[PDB]
Amino acid sequence: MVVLAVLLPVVFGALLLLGLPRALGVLGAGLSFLLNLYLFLTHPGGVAHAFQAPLLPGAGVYWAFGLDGLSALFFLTIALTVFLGALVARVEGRFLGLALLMEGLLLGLFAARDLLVFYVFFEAALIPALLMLYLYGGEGRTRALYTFVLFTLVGSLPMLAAVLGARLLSGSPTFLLEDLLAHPLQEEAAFWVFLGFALAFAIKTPLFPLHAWLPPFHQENHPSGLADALGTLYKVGVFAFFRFAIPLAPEGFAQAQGLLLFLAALSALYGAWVAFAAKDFKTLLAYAGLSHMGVAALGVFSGTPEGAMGGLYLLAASGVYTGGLFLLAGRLYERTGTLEIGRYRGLAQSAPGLAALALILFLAMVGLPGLSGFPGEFLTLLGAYKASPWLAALAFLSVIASAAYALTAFQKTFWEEGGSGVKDLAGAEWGFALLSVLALLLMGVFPGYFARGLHPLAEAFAKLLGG
Amino acid sequence: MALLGTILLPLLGFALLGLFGKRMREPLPGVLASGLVLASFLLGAGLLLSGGARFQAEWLPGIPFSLLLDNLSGFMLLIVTGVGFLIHVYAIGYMGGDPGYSRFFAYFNLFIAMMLTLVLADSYPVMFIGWEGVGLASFLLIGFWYKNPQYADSARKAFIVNRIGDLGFMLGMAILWALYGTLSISELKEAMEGPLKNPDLLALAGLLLFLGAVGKSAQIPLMVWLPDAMAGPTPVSALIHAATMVTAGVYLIARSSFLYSVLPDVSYAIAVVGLLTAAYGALSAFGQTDIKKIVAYSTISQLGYMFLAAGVGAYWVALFHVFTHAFFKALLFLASGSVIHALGGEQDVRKMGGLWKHLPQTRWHALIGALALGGLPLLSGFWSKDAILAATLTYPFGGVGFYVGALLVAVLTAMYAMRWFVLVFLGEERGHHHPHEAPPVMLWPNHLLALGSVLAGYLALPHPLPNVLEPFLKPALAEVEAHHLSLGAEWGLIALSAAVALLGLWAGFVFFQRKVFPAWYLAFEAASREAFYVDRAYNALIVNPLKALAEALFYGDRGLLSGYFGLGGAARSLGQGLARLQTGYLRVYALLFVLGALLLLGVMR
Repeated sequence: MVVLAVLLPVVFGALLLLGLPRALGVLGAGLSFLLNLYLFLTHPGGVAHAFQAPLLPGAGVYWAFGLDGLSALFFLTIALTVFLGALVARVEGRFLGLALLMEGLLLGLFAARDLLVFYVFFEAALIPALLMLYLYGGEGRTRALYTFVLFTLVGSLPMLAAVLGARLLSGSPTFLLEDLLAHPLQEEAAFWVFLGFALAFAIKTPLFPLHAWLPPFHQENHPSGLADALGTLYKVGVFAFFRFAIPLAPEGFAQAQGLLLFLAALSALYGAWVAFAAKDFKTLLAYAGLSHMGVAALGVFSGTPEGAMGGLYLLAASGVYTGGLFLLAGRLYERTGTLEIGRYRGLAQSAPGLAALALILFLAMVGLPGLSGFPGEFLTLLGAYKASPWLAALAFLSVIASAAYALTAFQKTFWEEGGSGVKDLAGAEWGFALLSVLALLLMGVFPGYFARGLHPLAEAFAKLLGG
Repeated sequence: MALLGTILLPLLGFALLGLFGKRMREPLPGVLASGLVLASFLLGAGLLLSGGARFQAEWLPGIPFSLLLDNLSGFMLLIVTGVGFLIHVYAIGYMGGDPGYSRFFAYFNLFIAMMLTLVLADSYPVMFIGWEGVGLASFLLIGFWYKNPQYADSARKAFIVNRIGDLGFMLGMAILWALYGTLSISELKEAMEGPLKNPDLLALAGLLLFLGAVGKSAQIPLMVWLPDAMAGPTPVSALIHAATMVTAGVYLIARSSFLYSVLPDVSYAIAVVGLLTAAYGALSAFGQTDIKKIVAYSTISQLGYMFLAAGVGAYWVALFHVFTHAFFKALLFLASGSVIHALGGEQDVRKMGGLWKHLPQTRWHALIGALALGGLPLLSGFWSKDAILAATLTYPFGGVGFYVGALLVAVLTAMYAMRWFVLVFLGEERGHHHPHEAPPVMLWPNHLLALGSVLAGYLALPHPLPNVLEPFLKPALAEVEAHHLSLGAEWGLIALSAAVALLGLWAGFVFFQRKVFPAWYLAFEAASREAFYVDRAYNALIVNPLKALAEALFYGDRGLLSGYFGLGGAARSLGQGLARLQTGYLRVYALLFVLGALLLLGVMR
């Protein structure tokens, strides 16, 4: 059941960390992928594989798991992304085990059906990221680590008082999301609880003032960027907002909605814009991820089941293709020796299919119709225009700068006059490219099939913002 | 279900030529491309003869995948597929010994499939899908020869402008989703008839749709991206400027004719923008010393003509001009491409001249083209331009100044077309061309193109003669009509237009054989060569300041991170002050202890 798929990446990452060899972690990530896909298929509903086990009888904490329509596809998304990061990595430092561990942790996080277990996994995911950051690369590693970690922790620790208030002040017997939603909070207490939720959920989104950790995190990881991909999969802020924060304390979100929509708009614009000014792949992708998270947050904050489903879908798919771009940058580093955008321009003629792969990925990033980004982007546009048309329009001065920075980077890396010549492709990179393009094309052409579980959750939690 | 194959064929072909592609001999990719284009043209014409087609499949909730093939959709489909097959054959000819044959014809198949997705759509989101696909294929083909930086930034600018227009499109679509909730053009028109609501919001949505159409068809201000498409190979420039990627602007209005027909201010604005685009494209045309640019500016001028027609409400007339233009401009471009394949890519005007006798069938092609553009009294270009001139007065919104404006623009189109032909084929000799000037499979489809350019013509003729195109176009869409008409005086106007076109042809002939170019004309020709200094002001206050603002925001983010560091250091400083609180003297420790204890005892109350 669910717990088996949740735990499989954890045990495989352990067997890569202590045990040998590196190669087994690739097929371990593949098995996680297959089981998560099997759970994604034949999925009856949220309860699909319900799991309830005693953890803290006296305190009221139980292991609560199950695949929603949200949990199912997020399982599949993370399994796939980490499987790519396992096969193509070329890090092979024996911290691919750390990567698989973080995968299993993210799976449990999404499978969390109770607030305290959700919180526990949210805080636990910090350790692998910090390690694969610290000991496997980076010179400003220690300071980037302190920045990212201290930001996450200062945001998170008050959210423990927020969840304690959400359970106690509502008279909820346990931390189960079912019970917590069955006991809603009143005005000027749900206010403080939603504020305590929104601090952590915005700093982990990230939004405009709180994104200052994202470039330092992305730069100083292992140059292959497996740690960077897994950190981009760690941007669950939108999922937490939609699932827990707003449904648990909508009264505060009612006042904060204008501010949140505005922040999301400015984040999207600022990220897509500064990404142009970015001179390196890590910073560029950091600001790109900031812009995408801004759009997703806008979609969720608009209410508007359209915008909400758009935000969630955009979140999953942006995690996917951003991790792919990270692994691609890491492989080009392993073969060349630099992450600079200006140098080594001749790539297009020397690289037969890396040009086409990076182009596919950047097009999926800039939100081109037919690829994964556009469905979520358009639903978010609709919902944001519904909620605040002005903020929707401001947020969507983003496609321009997106296409700008993406085409600029692609051209100056590949198209121009031939240099020395570059290695063509690795055998693992071949499967990486094929599967990445396959997933991107499927999620772009059939956003109907996927997110079918997302539509009921979106419309229900958007109508929750009504009377 | 069968309708999907029309798109799928030059997608499977694109996939073959992209993936394997180079596993084939040199002609085979182009042959496959042209054969798929032909056996898609045929299988779509069979469906059109079967009365029409419809397709609906599951997609985004509330936004299904809806394809409608009607009279209006089939007209565009046949135009695109036929000209695409002709330019495919011409590209099989023109591309030789050049690496990336596979890439070129895969991109061609992709372009064809994307344009089909655009035109065959019952939903504005599917229209937008086709829009961005055509923009991407245009970027790719313009940047086909990547080893040159010049022919990459061109495509970059093209796609950036295109995505600006596409963002306007998206905003209009979000408006016509917040308003109605259908976003399927059919049910949206049926929901837009009757008591319209929020007229400000409706006019705004129509204005955003027009904003997208402007970027796509290279109207003002977003015109600037079209000329640099000369960077792309000549058959690419032909397909972009004649049959695709610009016609979509007029098609959006003709499909939204129900929306624009109830937007008088918006339709008047469309007419004004079309007039200005024609005037600019004509004025800045002849000064250009490159054949590619001097033809691209004529493209801009003629697209302005079409947009004026569709703006005054003359949707079928705009489509008539689209038809004639797609013929004769493809003729022009393929003629120019054969010319520069004869001169080894010289691609200049002042380096040309006296190609009349040496070039068989190319003087004929270029002359047929120049005359169709100038409006030869019995030619498709003449019929279309003058049907526009008549629809100006006949259709609503007055057309008073627009008539004389379009007449002067026709004069200028005659003049610069004659400048093109004169400076290219007549009145000196320069350069070298030994072996091979005329190839078989370039001029053979160009022969048919000249044929079609000549004989497009009489499908739409003033009402004594049969207007076949109008009853074909009116019923499927552009339903709402309010047009007056006259006789006797309308034919006097036709005579005035024909005589003025002849006078403009001979005026360009003499002026551009002259080479005298008096004082003011030299300045004018230089200004037209420099496109009237538009990019200079675009990069002065817009592009470079946006770059500087991006850098400024980056530095601002850096400083924000530094302030976060400052906060951490303030915390540390406080911590070391509290550690300095412990000096190490026992008397100090005991005093602080007694102090804290008294503080607690006071707090207890």
